[PDB]
Amino acid sequence: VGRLIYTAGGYFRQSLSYLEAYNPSNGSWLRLADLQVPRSGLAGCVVGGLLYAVGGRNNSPDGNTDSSALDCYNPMTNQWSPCASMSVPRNRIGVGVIDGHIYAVGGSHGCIHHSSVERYEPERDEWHLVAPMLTRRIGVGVAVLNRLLYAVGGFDGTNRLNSAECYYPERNEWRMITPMNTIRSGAGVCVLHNCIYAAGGYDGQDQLNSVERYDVETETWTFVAPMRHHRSALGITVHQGKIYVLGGYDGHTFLDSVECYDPDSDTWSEVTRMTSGRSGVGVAVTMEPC
Ligand SMILES: O=C(O)/C=C/c1ccc(O)c(O)c1
Ligand SMILES: [Ca+2]
Repeated sequence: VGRLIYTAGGYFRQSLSYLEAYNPSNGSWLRLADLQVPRSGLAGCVVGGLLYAVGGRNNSPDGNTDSSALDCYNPMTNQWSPCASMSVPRNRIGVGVIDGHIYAVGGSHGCIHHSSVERYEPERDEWHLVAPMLTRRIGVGVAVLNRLLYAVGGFDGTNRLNSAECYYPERNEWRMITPMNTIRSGAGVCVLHNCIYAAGGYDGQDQLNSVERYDVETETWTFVAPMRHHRSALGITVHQGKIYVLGGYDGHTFLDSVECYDPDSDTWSEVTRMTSGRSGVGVAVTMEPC
């Protein structure tokens, strides 16, 4: 569905269990049922009115467990319940939905930077591996447009990436696309109109406020207006033809700042701030609870 912006887990001193929902209609937040396990560098998505939290890591004071977890949140009940886990733990995961099916992309397992990719069947509650990406990517940005899944940037273990690639499901194939103008890991990646947006991230030197978009038709990346705050490991989603960026690290602060991009006016504005500063959250949109 679509009515609230849910932000699940994230990081500040350690991984966090928070689920809170923003209402752009009235500027209001709700605190909702905590994740059963705290998680940073996870991804959110939504299928048939249920919110999913996928992978990440528990950076606790008593150890650092990378997650293979798929946890399901029903806003009708305000409860989390476990779903089938993935083949492997994926911290700094990218996630995308094609026709009711969830794709989990790359991310890290301790030292290991994954190229692997796997697909969840909600009704059957089963995961199956698909074709690996051409490139190992963690902190990868992942978005779906026209039933094609795009994997943008991240970190291959040695180099941060400007590269990007496209999964064609009918062929179970990955092809390279035009690289970005800017090297980005931990970028906020989403879809709006006929473009894949890569917002912020890290180029190896500094946190970025630049936003560029890929036209799937023309195959070019153009910069748009930048965000006010430089950010990496930011949350990103789309509601009512607008990009929302939540949180991130600017090099000095875990930002509580929420920016909104208007593609009509090519401008960003501050629309609220989160109850607390935090990085590496999952974000997605569904019906309001209860
Ligand atoms: O207007 C903005 O928001 C973007 C521009 C910008 C902001 C900060 C910098 O350090 C910089 O080189 C460029
Ligand atoms: Ca490796």
